[PDB]
Amino acid sequence: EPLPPHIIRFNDMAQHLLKKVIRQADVLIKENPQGLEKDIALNLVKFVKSQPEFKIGDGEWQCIIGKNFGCSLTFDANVLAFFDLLPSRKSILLFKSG
Amino acid sequence: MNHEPEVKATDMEEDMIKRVKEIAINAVKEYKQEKQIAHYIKYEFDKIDGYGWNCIVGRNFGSHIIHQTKKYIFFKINELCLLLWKA
Amino acid sequence: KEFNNPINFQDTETRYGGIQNQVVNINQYVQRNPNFIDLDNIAELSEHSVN
Amino acid sequence: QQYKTFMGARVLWPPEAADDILEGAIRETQDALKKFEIAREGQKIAEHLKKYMDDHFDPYWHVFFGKNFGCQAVHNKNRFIYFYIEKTAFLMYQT
Amino acid sequence: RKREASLITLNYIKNRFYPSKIQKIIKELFEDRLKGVEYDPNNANQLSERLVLELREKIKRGKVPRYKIGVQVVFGEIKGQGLRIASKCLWDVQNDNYASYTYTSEKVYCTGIVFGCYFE
Amino acid sequence: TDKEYISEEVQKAIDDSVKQVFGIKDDSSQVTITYNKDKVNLWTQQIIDYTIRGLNKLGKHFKYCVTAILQQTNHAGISVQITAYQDTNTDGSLIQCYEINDIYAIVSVFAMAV
Amino acid sequence: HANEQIIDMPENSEMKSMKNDAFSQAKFAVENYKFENKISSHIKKFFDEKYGPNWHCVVGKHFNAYVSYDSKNFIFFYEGQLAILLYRKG
Amino acid sequence: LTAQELNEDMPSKMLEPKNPQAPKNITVYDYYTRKFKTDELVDQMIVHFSMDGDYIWKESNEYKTQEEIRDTKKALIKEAMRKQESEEPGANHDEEAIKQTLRNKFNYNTRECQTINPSIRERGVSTEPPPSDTICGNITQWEIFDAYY
Repeated sequence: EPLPPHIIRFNDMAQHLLKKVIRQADVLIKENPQGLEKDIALNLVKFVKSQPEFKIGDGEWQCIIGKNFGCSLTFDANVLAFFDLLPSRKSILLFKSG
Repeated sequence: MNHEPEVKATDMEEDMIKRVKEIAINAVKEYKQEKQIAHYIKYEFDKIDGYGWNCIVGRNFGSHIIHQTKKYIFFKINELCLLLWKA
Repeated sequence: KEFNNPINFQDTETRYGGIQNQVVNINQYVQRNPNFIDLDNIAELSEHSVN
Repeated sequence: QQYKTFMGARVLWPPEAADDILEGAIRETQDALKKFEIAREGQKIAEHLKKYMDDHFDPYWHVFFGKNFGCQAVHNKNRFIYFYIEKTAFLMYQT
Repeated sequence: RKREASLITLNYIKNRFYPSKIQKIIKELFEDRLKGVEYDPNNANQLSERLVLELREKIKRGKVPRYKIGVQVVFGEIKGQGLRIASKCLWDVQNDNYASYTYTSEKVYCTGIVFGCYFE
Repeated sequence: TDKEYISEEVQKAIDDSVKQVFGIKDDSSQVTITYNKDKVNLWTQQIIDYTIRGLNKLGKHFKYCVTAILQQTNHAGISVQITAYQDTNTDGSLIQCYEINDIYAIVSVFAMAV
Repeated sequence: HANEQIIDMPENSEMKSMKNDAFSQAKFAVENYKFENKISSHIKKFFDEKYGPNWHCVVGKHFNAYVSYDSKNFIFFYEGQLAILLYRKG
Repeated sequence: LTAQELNEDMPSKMLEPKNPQAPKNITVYDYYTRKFKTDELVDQMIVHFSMDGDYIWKESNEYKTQEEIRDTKKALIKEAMRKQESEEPGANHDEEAIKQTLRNKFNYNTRECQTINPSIRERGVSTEPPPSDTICGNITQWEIFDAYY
């Protein structure tokens, strides 16, 4: 099991779930490089929704991908995954808000 | 000088959109930092439009987020882009 | 005269910090249905002029 | 304004940048300048240094060295390096 | 450079690049001695001390001698427990420095703060 | 002995700071301030300034490093350990752990000769 | 006498206001202030006011420079003897 | 805030609370002000490990808010369950399905939004001043007059 290079800012999520998101996120950026952040965001939310036993309930999966963004969100307990991929240098925010 | 924002993508009531651009000019002058701006918007919008709410303040970003109907609004001030929604 | 270090500077003492064990219940409820976290990605900037 | 001599180079003593990123940086310029000269082919050695910073440290470094210039720039916390060597003054800041 | 030769008189300093060099040294040691991330019993507190003694010597080895080393290690269990470990040392500006590194596992967190002060 | 380091004096300085932030004392929980995520960030900056100012007042020619560890309502096996590479007959360091209602806080003080 | 410039500014979609104010400010900034550092403080401050922040400009009589910028925001012109360089990044 | 005298009339120095590693100043562009704004004063206080963690006590102010959120979500589910159970004859809809049944296409639209980002680009500019040529001239009284004549 390999895991591509990444920087965690805040991970309030189980390790099993986080690892499974990063792998997809790396492959998904590698598919359409110099591609729009919403195109990568759309396909990433589809994956995490589509995969069974990934659902923690309450809100609905919603992913924000940027190079420069601050924020403040209300999310479900142990469901928020922030990370920044080192080769791409693009932060990825993924969570469920009730 | 800071001229009034311009709403790109929006689903708000004629009364509400005014209250959003209101809170937007107050927030931008009070706090310098990009996270501190967001943090004000939400907590003000937790008094007027019920517990659940979310706010982002990005110079360059992109997304798709699931929002309650009539409780979404995206306004771009001069060279800064603020996205807020509900649940 | 001026400031020189010929005097041995080697010796080392430790001390042991801790806290006192309490009750398991603690009368507190784990986590909140929702949770509020304000995540920046931008790095704090500072300007310096050099000529 | 008060300069200082460390690792055979004349840097602004209060080291704006972290002292590891600064040491490795100055040493690479001195080992770049031992090969390519500033007088002849001075554009090349800047582009060599710029790419080097992006490899070992965070990306989008700006590199500015000259015998005479004056700049006011916005940079990140502890990501500003300004040092003289012989007569030539090397500025660079991460974004 | 008379002002430079003067500067050596007032304070010899011997400013050995204290920040990231130590931060790299402590990081390399912590990973190896943490061993099992899962292990945070009550009998590992005594073992977490042993870690701290070893630490301070390797600070001496890593090109410090003339400096005066004081290290504080903190080893704790996390259960989404919100705590902030801040510090602030009264010293000579640009004449001393600090080194900090924090290692966060799944179930355990270990932070190592190292204070060095110049003496003549 | 005008200058010199003393165990008691340092402990007294930290007590005053912990009291100055939220301790009327007097042997009764007259106040109760449970640990917010907002107030924690403020308290640290407040405590540390007050401790230094406290040490400063009686201060000799000793440098002073102070670290503030807070803990959210215990329930989590924490163990702090301190070692100082410093000549004995010169300096000594101390830590003092406090048990203030909901919030739990450990304060450390290093002493260095000048 | 500014024989060779490099103009990489938008021009199209009435953004000539953001190229012309490079040549216009430079001339007013240089003659008055007459100090390399203080020029780079004036031109930057103006371009931030009008076209939003994260502009870096460097003014020198003789200098080398390689840099990363935002496409169609970088202009390099000689104002008289002096050689002014300004560009956006972030 | 004290000063050390150094033995044998050395230059006096002192020891300041301020941490040196912390940046000198911190500058954060205001949009209202519309110009960069520098803050010489800094918090100058170093934190090794910060941790903000969900963990609340019985009868907080922050708990009461969390309870209200549950009670509102519950009330909406209860109404939505009861109304679907009242409208339909002997309804066997599970409470999980009723929630999924509460989130509609005309009660939770799902918009995508990005900002227009310019592509980054790395360029070189070398400025070399005009060449400077040595000139040697001699002037004597005759050479002046010779031209003059």
